[PDB]
Amino acid sequence: IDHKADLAVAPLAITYVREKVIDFSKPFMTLGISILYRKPNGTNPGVFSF
Amino acid sequence: TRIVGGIWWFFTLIIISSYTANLAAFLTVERMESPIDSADDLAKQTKIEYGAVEDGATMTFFKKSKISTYDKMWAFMSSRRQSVLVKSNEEGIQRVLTSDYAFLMESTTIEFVTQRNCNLTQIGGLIDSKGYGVGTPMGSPYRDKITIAILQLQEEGKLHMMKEKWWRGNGCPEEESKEASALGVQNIGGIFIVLAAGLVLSVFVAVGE
Amino acid sequence: AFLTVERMESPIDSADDLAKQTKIEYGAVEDGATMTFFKKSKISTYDKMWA
Amino acid sequence: LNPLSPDIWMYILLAYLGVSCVLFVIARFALSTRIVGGIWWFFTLIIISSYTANLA
Amino acid sequence: FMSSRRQSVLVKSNEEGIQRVLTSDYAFLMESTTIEFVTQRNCNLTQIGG
Ligand SMILES: *[C@@H]1O[C@H](CO)[C@@H](O)[C@H](O)[C@H]1NC(C)=O
Ligand SMILES: *[C@@H]1O[C@H](CO)[C@@H](O)[C@H](O)[C@H]1NC(C)=O
Ligand SMILES: *[C@@H]1O[C@H](CO)[C@@H](O)[C@H](O)[C@H]1NC(C)=O
Repeated sequence: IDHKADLAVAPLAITYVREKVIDFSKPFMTLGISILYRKPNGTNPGVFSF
Repeated sequence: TRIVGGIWWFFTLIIISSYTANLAAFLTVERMESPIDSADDLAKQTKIEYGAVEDGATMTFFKKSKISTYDKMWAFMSSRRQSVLVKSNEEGIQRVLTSDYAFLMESTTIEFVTQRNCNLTQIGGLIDSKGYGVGTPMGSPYRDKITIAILQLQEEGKLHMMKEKWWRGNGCPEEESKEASALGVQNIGGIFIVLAAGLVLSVFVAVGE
Repeated sequence: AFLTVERMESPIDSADDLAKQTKIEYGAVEDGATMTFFKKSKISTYDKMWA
Repeated sequence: LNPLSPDIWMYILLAYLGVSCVLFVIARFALSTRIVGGIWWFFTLIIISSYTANLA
Repeated sequence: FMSSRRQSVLVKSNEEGIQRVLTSDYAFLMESTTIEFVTQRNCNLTQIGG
């Protein structure tokens, strides 16, 4: 707000409102939100699977 | 001795029929259920926990989202902020690790975490429109200088190594990605072991006498 | 076929499993604060319940 | 052949060859033959059961 | 949804949209007559909707 720092190097998700208030530069990285879940767990019935 | 032979024949036929039917039922019911959750779709489930952090960037994106694949999720997690919504990213990661929970931040964070721990999985990606870059409060030329420097940085090959070395961590163990319907080695080896044991006992009792 | 029919349905039929299935009958007080939350507040399985 | 992996096919082939070899050894060298026939029949039963189940 | 994902799969014409369909899990949205015209001309495509 005081323009103390002319730059802010960080992962800056350039949203429409953020671009409206801070005219951000071109995105160095193109990324997106992704889903997270637990790895599958294999409860095998053993060698005697039958 | 024809009647006893016939009844034994029908007995074996019906027993093997029941065995085949029950085994086939087990295989069909396990395969019909998707081993993973629907790709980038936690909808139509409302049982497995899902959400993101409280008032995070993902929360901002999906709060103002009216798509039925997303608006229902947003309404449910806003109704259940006390349970399905966490405060910090690591808290959500731990909640996923301890119990079935779906978590939703930037793909880079998710892949970094799953490299740091192979106990959690990733399914989809790029379900949100955003880009990462440097910031400039005003209409300055130095932001243009940084952008052109970045663009000339991609045109040459240096970004890949520096990008990956940050997210390398420990070596990721090799894990399957395109498994087919064929039975596993452990899934069939039991009958091999049983047949081998029967054969060796038969050979031993034959050579004993 | 008999075994698949009896097993594809959820014997534990927890919550959302009731929405997809229709063999089991279910209901409550008509608009007695039960489906008032279901007509509005669109949630996928809850929307199937309202339907 | 989708129900069986290539390694599963190799295991089935080696089991078949072992059964044939042990039958030949028994012939060249009745209760033991009865037990061998029964266990081989059961082996066929479970393997075909798994095959039917997976491809069904 | 398409506004939330604008220009993500917005092809400039069918002359690139058909290849976009044939190269990935991409579904097209066009007027009917052209759609069955393409299906008659090019196989592996059917108007799934009515
Ligand atoms: C994790 O393993 C446990 C075994 O206790 C199992 O009950 C659970 O379903 C597994 N979860 C996943 C996501 O694989
Ligand atoms: C997953 O967690 C269990 C205990 O919860 C631990 O023993 C195991 O090492 C973990 N796996 C990985 C890959 O860290
Ligand atoms: C079907 O076609 C799609 C699009 O070309 C392709 O991605 C997919 O691998 C194909 N699958 C089969 C089984 O041919």
